[PDB]
Amino acid sequence: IVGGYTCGANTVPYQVSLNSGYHFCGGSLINSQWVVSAAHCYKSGIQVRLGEDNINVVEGNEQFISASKSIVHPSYNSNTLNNDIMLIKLKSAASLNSRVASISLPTSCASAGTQCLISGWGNTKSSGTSYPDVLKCLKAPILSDSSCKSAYPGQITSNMFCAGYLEGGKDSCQGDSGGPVVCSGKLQGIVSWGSGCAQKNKPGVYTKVCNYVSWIKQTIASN
Ligand SMILES: [Ca+2]
Repeated sequence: IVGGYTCGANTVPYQVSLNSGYHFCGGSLINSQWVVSAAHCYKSGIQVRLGEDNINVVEGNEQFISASKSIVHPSYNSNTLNNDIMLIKLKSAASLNSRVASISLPTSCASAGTQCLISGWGNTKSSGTSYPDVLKCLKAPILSDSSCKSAYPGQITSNMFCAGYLEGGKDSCQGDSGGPVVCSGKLQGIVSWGSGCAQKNKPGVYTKVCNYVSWIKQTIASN
């Protein structure tokens, strides 16, 4: 997250870190057994880390649970990043508490202008490189589909939306991928892609979760 703020420990209780020896992507806890992330974050050997603030220090609220199964969306295209969503099942159920909590799925799509909270452990610089240990947060609005399409000609599908600031300076970034965009208490987006990070006229692009609720629910119900 570039241009954001330190969230505070366990203030984003649905945020998870995906770990394969090292943090590599975010995700969102949606029930005791299941995490939502980006399909481009797929790899084997995932350990889901819940209850994290500093990802390099054991602070006392963590739950580390190996994944048993990951399910990339049936129509994910890694070239275009269309349908950039996956589900990860935990080998054992998380113990839910005030610091480790699911986030609700939406019931309708969000609208341009809605404020959302974007979070992660990704790069905090737009030119350089600095990775934080504690979780970072950014409040940002959803942008109109027309401004999103104009910013990225030929690239924005109906399964994507833009959020952020056309002026630059405030965005998600590498290492935030897979993490949440939450608006009014609902998971509306997944950190997906962008041109660099925090660049003028290049807002962040996010997977449009509302399009996937049926698939998420039916997948959980039979897995
Ligand atoms: Ca920790």
